[PDB]
Amino acid sequence: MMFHKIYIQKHDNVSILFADIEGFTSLASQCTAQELVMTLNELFARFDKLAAENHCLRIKILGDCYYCVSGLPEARADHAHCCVEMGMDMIEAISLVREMTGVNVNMRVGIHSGRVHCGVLGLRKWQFDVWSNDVTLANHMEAGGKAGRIHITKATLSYLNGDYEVEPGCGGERNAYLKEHSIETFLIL
Amino acid sequence: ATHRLLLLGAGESGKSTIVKQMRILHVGEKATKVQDIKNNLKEAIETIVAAMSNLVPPVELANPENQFRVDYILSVMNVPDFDFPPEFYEHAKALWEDEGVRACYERSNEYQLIDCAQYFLDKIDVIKQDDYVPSDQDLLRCRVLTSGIFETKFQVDKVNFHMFDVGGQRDERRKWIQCFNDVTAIIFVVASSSYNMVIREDNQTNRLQEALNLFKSIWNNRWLRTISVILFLNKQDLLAEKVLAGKSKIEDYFPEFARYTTPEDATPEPGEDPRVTRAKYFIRDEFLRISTASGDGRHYCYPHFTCAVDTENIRRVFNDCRDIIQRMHL
Amino acid sequence: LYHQSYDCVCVMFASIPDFKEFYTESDVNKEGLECLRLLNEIIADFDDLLSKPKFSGVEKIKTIGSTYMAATGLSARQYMHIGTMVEFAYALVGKLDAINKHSFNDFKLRVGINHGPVIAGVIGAQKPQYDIWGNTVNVASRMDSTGVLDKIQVTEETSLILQTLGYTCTCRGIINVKGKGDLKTYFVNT
Ligand SMILES: Nc1nc2c(ncn2[C@@H]2O[C@H](COP(=O)(O)OP(=O)(O)OP(O)(O)=S)[C@@H](O)[C@H]2O)c(=O)[nH]1
Ligand SMILES: Nc1ncnc2c1ncn2[C@@H]1O[C@H](CO[P@@](=O)(S)OP(=O)(O)OP(=O)(O)O)[C@@H](O)[C@H]1O
Ligand SMILES: C=C[C@@]1(C)CC(=O)[C@]2(O)[C@@]3(C)[C@@H](O)CCC(C)(C)[C@@H]3[C@H](O)[C@H](OC(C)=O)[C@@]2(C)O1
Ligand SMILES: [Cl-]
Ligand SMILES: [Mg+2]
Ligand SMILES: [Mg+2]
Ligand SMILES: [Mn+2]
Repeated sequence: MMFHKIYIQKHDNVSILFADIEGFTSLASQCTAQELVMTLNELFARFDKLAAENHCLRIKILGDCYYCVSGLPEARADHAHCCVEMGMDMIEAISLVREMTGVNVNMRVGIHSGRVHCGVLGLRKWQFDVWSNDVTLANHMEAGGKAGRIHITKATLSYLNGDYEVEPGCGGERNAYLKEHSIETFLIL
Repeated sequence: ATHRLLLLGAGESGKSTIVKQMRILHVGEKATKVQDIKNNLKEAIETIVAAMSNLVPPVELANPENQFRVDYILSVMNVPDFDFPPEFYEHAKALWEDEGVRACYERSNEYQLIDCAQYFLDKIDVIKQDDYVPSDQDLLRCRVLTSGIFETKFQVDKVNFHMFDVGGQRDERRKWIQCFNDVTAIIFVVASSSYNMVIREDNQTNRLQEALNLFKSIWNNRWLRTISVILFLNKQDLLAEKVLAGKSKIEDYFPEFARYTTPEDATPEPGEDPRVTRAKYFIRDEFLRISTASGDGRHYCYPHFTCAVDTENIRRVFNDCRDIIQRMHL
Repeated sequence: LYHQSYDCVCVMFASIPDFKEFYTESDVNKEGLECLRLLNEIIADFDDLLSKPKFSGVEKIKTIGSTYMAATGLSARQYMHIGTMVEFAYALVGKLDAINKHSFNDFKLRVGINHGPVIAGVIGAQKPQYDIWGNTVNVASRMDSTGVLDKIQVTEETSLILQTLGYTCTCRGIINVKGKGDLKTYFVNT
């Protein structure tokens, strides 16, 4: 074969959640590199624990950006609710850390649902990941999200069956990608 | 059993015409195409007329009366929604019969002109009628640009084929990669009669030289080391017309021709002129010389003399291609 | 597991801006899979570069999207490791050029190199993934996100080190970086 064997597979009907810290670059300028990592370890350890409970598969950490998905690797119709419940636990956990530590950690949460490709790339140092426009969007929902609140798209709301009460997110006016692609956002109560 | 076929080659080499031929032979929308045929007719006339003054030496009209029609044509050149009034067809037809305009057509290799020019200009009366119904040869001659990848499915004797058409122009080539994986065979199309012309993209690089470079770049590609290529030396009709005319000499573009003589294993069509045979085969050997140099045993090259706008020829040639795919268990 | 601190590590963020544009989702390219196949090739040729003896000290940390991130100095007068990170950048460009000649593309690399003290180790609870943290990494990334195509953007302090080793630099001017503020950056001369 002329093309390296590719280790990727497609999966429809899944949910993606993104979480990022506010002014992280700014925060790293104050406390020592040693101390900062502890606050991050304290935070991301709890995060990973809650993930397994809520049936969410953690992907990877891009510095201060944490992301996991629901509906993988085995399909599930409860997927949307899982990610919503995930953020519920996350947002609360962030408060505890900020309270028991003193550091000003605040995070935005973004969710969207659709299809994704997943697997690994390259030869050296494999790390399970996901790729698709639906993932790119989920990432943009985090950018256009609100501190200490759960920002979701209309596609995610359709898989919620009307359990959680929502409100207009106006995500279009906060992020250019959301606007330019005609997206309707919502916020959790 | 399904065969995934990919069509490659430079821009305007006749790839889309091949896929069209598959539709006619193996696989309503005509009214939607009439608008396109009329554009080609307009595009052809405004191009010839606009180049008359920019050549060296410039070409002069045979009738001063026509200078007014020339002005008309240029006046409506860059108009968006052109409704094609009945005057337009009259003016078009008048210029087309002017010797000055016609002599400029002879030197059309000096600028950029579409291939369906002479065909459409010769039947303006037919197209002007509002009850005009495009013949099949009209649909084949119609030129339109390709931007993206188009999939065409069909069957021949209960056998499946998936044809992929792509744009040949430089900027449209970056999309080819999305077909390289799991392809049964490649069909490289070349404009055999474009030895005296230059590519649209820069107005300098020789058309055939671009064909040779692109082919060499395809043959020695890293993701197609075991992919056989069926070579379509297309536009054989125009090649002969040029060779016999005797105005534009091949050895004036490719000096190596002066040393080339017809092989002993050559198969000339009945009645075919020695000069035509020699030229058509010269071009074949230029492409083989490249394919012969490497890839030994891994993949093969199969030359074919083609004329895309000829359903008769295509039926015959594609039947020769179905054979290659089966003999080699592709 | 266990974490560890360092003094002189050289981080590098080599991105390919034009890829996001090239990525499409259609019925022919199999929902964007074909595109991801080419990316796989690119990452592959970048990964097999780590075998070259001259790059014995290079440590690929991971790939973010289509951004290749790696570092030198983790295995430790002595500044040559910084210069090596630059040498690795030129090599990636040689590899990306080859991909262009075969895919009929025009992909270009944007680099961001910086150096300083960082932390190394694993975090969380799920998987044993080695990663590095620190301000040095944050700034290195900015040196890429605000860079220019075909250029290697480096911070001021790095610029001096590279100059002592025999390299030449050019001031890019003062740019206001997110969270950092006014930083004076430089470009490497080839
Ligand atoms: N006389 C003649 N004209 C031909 C022949 N093959 C193609 N043509 C004409 O050449 C023109 C260009 O063909 P076309 O199929 O559009 O090119 P293409 O290779 O698809 O072009 P592109 O989309 O890559 S830009 C058309 O007008 C077509 O009818 C041939 O054998 N003889
Ligand atoms: N090991 C690592 N791997 C990847 N990226 C890392 C990293 N360590 C740090 N980073 C980078 O650290 C940076 C943090 O992200 P923002 O730039 S999102 O910082 P902000 O101030 O919080 O902005 P806000 O989101 O608007 O509030 C990114 O460049 C990460 O790649
Ligand atoms: C490779 C293609 C494509 C489109 C696939 C994709 O969804 C991404 O990988 C995400 C969004 C996605 O994988 C989630 C992580 C991260 C890091 C946020 C990616 C980057 O933004 C990629 O782009 C960059 C800029 O590297 C992007 C957008 O690239
Ligand atoms: Cl051609
Ligand atoms: Mg971040
Ligand atoms: Mg075409
Ligand atoms: Mn952040």
